[PDB]
Amino acid sequence: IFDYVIVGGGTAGSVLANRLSARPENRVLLIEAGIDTPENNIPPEIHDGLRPWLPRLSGDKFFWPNLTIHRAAEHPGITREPQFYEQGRLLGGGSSVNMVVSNRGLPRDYDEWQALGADGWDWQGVLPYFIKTERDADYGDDPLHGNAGPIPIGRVDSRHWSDFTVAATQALEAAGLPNIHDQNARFDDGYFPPAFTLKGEERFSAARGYLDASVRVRPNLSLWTESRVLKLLTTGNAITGVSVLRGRETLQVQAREVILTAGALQSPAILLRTGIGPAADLHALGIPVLADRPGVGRNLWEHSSIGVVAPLTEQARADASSRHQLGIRASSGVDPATPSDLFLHIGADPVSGLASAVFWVNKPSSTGWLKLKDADPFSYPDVDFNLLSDPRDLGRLKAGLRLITHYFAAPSLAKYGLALALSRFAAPQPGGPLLNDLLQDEAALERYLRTNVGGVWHASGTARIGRADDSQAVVDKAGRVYGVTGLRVADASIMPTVPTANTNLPTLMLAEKIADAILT
Ligand SMILES: Cc1cc2nc3c(=O)[nH]c(=O)nc-3n(C[C@H](O)[C@H](O)[C@H](O)COP(=O)(O)OP(=O)(O)OC[C@H]3O[C@@H](n4cnc5c(N)ncnc54)[C@H](O)[C@@H]3O)c2cc1C
Repeated sequence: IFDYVIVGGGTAGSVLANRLSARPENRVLLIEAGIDTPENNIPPEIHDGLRPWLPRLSGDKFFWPNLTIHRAAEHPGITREPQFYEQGRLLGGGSSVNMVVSNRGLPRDYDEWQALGADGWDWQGVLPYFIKTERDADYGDDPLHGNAGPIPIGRVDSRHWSDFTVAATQALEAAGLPNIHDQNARFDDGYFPPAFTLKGEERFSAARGYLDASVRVRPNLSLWTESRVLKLLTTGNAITGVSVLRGRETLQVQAREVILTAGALQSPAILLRTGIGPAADLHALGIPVLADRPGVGRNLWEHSSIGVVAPLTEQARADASSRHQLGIRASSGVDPATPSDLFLHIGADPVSGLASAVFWVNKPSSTGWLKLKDADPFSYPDVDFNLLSDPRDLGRLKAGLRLITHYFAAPSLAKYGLALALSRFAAPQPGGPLLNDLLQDEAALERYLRTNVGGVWHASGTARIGRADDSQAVVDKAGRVYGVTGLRVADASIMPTVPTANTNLPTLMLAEKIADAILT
């Protein structure tokens, strides 16, 4: 009988398995559905940190196969297609297959968490957990940084920037933007070398960080790889264990405490199947109701993304002569409440022959939801990110595009004479209209955006921390699921809102914090 069964050996699951098992009396099982990634035998596609997009070139190999989602809000005169949503399926989860960038967001993100009912999750309260996770190679001795944590964070030196990146930076300075240097302790608009997590040229997932060999030899830690949890075992309103599929064999495992860390799309599907969710939905699926919690699978957040590409002209290609070089935090101007609501990257890829300015709404207004299609443990949920449902997000994307127009008009970048066209975010390519033309035609620009808006794999919020009297809350400040015993959620599902950040570093932090709450 395990004290803790942790379901999902991803970003959050890895931290929890490590921190909980640090006390020897704690018998802890970490169950991960995908392949193990032993530090001495990491798949070479995974292991290459300089080319972190490589896993997404192995098709399904490292993801949840055929996990499809709806992206944009349904809207008259557009037929939406389902879209494959990458989610890691292996030890380290998203941290094993992501683009290696590691940023925290803005104080205001977390102060809003507390304001929305997550007591002690304000900036003051999360910051120790950001410090504890990291070893910042550049600023680690400075006050808002850690120097001892398991996860390294570093940035390229600005002096190593390509002539192309420099030119972009001169363009941004011309618009009045500073180099803020450290996006993780400086929180106003400007540009910077992005903080990323690598070890030399190698990926450094949370499995490398939290589940190294010494941790693995702990007699009180069990690690089940290629093992899929199918159902939560209950008695009364108490979670009591898990049924797990290994080979063809299903096992029951008893547990004092189940902690779900199965990712923001699969953690709430597991709750819903257990009978924890909106009652009428569950009734509709013949699922007996443990707890009527209507926030389970609501409040699904993401960042809403788009691309601009241009063929590289000779000057630009010469100047563009792998690591994350440049990031831009900017304000759309669409809502006073949401400075720094846009993130942008400007760079060039001589390989595809494209210069790119890709960007997303980092502080969005739109949210969607996910539900079960049926009771089958094998089904994915029905997911609808509902992007651009709130018109402010459409406003933000248009603002971003104008900013790009403005920056590329600056002498430093206009000299290249790039003809910029719209593109999908995730695999940027030709085929979209010219930027200058679309910005001249508003309805056509609205239709394009609604049609081609993407995500940035920052799914979150589906089992939100909320106040103990909030009918729409799912978990309390320590991740305990309201209405049942024996169950916690401790992944990106619990974020009351997505931060102004890529979600990995915030997921590490929240797992450290939740581990602390448990150990305290
Ligand atoms: C392609 C991609 C690129 C990204 N780029 C970045 C980036 O550059 N920077 C950044 O900060 N964030 C980025 N993200 C997001 C970030 O990596 C995720 O938000 C983060 O990994 C979420 O962590 P988690 O623990 O919630 O989920 P995950 O790390 O996804 O972990 C969930 C784990 O649960 C396992 N699991 C699921 N269901 C079951 C089950 N029934 N049984 C057993 N195991 C199960 C999965 O196999 C997985 O290992 C990216 C994500 C993707 C997909």
